[PDB]
Amino acid sequence: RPRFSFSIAAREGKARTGTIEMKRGVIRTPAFMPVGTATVKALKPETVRATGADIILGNTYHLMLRPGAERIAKLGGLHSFMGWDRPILTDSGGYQVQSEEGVTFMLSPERSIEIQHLLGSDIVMAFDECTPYPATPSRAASSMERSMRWAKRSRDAFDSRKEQAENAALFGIQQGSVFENLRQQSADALAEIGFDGYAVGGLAVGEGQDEMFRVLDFSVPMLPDDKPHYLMGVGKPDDIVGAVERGIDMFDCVLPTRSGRNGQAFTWDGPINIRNARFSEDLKPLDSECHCAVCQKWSRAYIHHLIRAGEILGAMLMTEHNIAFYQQLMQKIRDSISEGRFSQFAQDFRARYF
Amino acid sequence: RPRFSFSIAAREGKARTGTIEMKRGVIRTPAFMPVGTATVKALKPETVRATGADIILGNTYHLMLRPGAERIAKLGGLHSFMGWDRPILTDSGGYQVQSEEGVTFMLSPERSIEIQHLLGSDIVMAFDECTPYPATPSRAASSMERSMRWAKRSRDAFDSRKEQAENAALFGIQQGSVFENLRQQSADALAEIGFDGYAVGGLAVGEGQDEMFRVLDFSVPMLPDDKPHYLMGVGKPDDIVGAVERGIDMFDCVLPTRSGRNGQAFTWDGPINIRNARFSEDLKPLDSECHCAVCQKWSRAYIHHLIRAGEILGAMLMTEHNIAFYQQLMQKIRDSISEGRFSQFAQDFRARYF
Ligand SMILES: O=c1[nH]cnc2c(CCNCC3CCCCC3)c3[nH]c(NCc4cccs4)nc3cc12
Ligand SMILES: O=c1[nH]cnc2c(CCNCC3CCCCC3)c3[nH]c(NCc4cccs4)nc3cc12
Ligand SMILES: [Zn+2]
Ligand SMILES: [Zn+2]
Repeated sequence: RPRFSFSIAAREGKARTGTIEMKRGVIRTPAFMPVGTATVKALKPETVRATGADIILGNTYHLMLRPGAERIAKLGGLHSFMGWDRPILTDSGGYQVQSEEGVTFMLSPERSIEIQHLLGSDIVMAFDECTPYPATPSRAASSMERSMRWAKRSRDAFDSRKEQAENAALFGIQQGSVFENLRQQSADALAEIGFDGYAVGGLAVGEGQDEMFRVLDFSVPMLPDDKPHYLMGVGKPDDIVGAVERGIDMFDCVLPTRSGRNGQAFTWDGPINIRNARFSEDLKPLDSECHCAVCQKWSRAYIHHLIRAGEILGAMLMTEHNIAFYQQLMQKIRDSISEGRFSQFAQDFRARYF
Repeated sequence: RPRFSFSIAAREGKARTGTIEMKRGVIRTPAFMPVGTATVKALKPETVRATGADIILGNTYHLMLRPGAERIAKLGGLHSFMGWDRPILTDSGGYQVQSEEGVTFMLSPERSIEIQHLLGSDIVMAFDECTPYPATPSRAASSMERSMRWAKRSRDAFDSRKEQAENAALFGIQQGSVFENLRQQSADALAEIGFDGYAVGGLAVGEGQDEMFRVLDFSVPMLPDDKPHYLMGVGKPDDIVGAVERGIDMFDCVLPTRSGRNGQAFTWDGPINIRNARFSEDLKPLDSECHCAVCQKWSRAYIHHLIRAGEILGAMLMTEHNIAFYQQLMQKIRDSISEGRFSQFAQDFRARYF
């Protein structure tokens, strides 16, 4: 397999479906990347794979604090440490964490790229600043411009490390808040540097779905068509569907994991909160169509009891179902685009989910 | 399969190995019964089975509080609820929880037997009082005598319920603290009532291993030889080995589960506390010989990090290993008795473990 190859197999409107080939595996797009600490909280890596995940997001910020990037490198890298042998996309650390050098809390672009190398990342994110929302045109500009300088520094750091350059991929991140002109400048700067993939940053930060979609409408076409498009931090099932309708290929969110241990279960009829008394004697599975192991074997009533009781097994089961649900959503999206019926799928999905 | 059949296949001294056949499965003896809430905290039932468990102990006291025995019955019984289709031994509720009728906190022998029926227990424990330690001869006597009256009430309650009598088994529990004469009176009273199996109660309550063993030395021979002998609440690996040397066939303890999530891992070289700094870069498995999935796939260093970080996956992995370790200990015990080399196994085990 190559270091990195993105191929688009089918299209519908702005939506695309295809594959990213990398040395550690193939990634089906549009892709949902479960987020970890633990490939995913409360799941073994084999269970994460069983749900259909092709790639996971590695939480750099946590790992760089403990056990430490250098320690993980000494122990053989994050894949070996965790027991996940497929691709890992690492975050830069820069959302969870100010000067032109970087952020003191020193995390600079060079140190971020180095930490991602030490973990053994397959897809490395450039170090940026997620501009707060709302932002004035001035602040958004200043922020975006710094991020583009940091993007160039990221590129050079990555390229100056042979083993990283030969075996990993590097994504750049577009900024510019909600302003079309800044989004364009950013896209232009990133394409001049050149990356393997392009993220849309600076969204899912308080603006709401209507505004997020409006910005996606003009921002995604600015990115190179022939490279994957990653929407950072998104999101709820309806947000994913709409983003795919606007040309996004990749997603990450802590929602399924977070919400799960919370008691929220995703279903094709919308989310349910399994702690509700209404479920205490409900023998149906979390969702009537879901193919996951949890829906094959346990009832709402059981999981209701476990979550109310604060049982670890409740978190395990809720998380496995919710990650499986997201994977099934991505599979339905891929299949519908492949078959030229994604517009209809989006309409049917929303009709029932809401 | 029969309702209940205990067969002894081999002996060595007072140690025995054999099988209990029941409608839901076969139980290899000497047996370790993992304890639940969740067949075992942090494990799916398939994982519990994978470790080698033939039977689990169902925590009646917790379940009778929530979700409630009647609710579990309405939902199809504990096996269906939990997803464990093999035998379950239910506790009476009476240790975790005073008049001749029962205990108010009303839990009486009749209500205990009824709750165990409602859960769908395979092996039902008579309702007793675990006499506190130390106890004066008077108090121990009075306590034991009440327990024997409660044993008779338990027997009658069980027998008056056709479906329970035909499909489950009933164990009586010997009391009498550390006094040989009271232990004998108790054994005599239980054998007159007649049970399918006999537990040694009133130990592992502060007396220490030397005294526990001294009491076992005279108490177990008082019980019918042809029925299984259950030592309640025991225990640490060395306690299990010594108890088997004294004729015990069955054990339960929360130690492997409890200790595990605590950071204590059992090994053939003794227990280790995986949170110790000494393990932070140790790439060996928890134990060098253990056949469990955890020791096949993850390092000490990884599990060290997970437990220090408070990760659920740390509890999952520690628990699976520790329950597997106990099952491997019971298998080694069974095999060594079957081969007439259990005395040597006990000596070799202790030499290395200590
Ligand atoms: O411009 C951005 N640059 C870089 N990272 C961003 C992130 C982090 C994405 N996942 C982080 C994971 C790394 C591993 C640990 C867990 C997070 C974002 N997350 C969101 N929305 C999240 C939210 C959605 C709804 C409320 S907040 N917008 C984001 C924008 C950016
Ligand atoms: O005479 C007894 N009658 C009935 N139950 C007893 C129990 C409970 C055994 N497992 C309970 C499980 C039921 C499901 C929930 C979890 C417990 C005992 N546990 C101990 N030692 C425990 C201890 C060992 C070391 C310190 S305390 N001695 C016991 C003596 C008796
Ligand atoms: Zn499911
Ligand atoms: Zn092990």
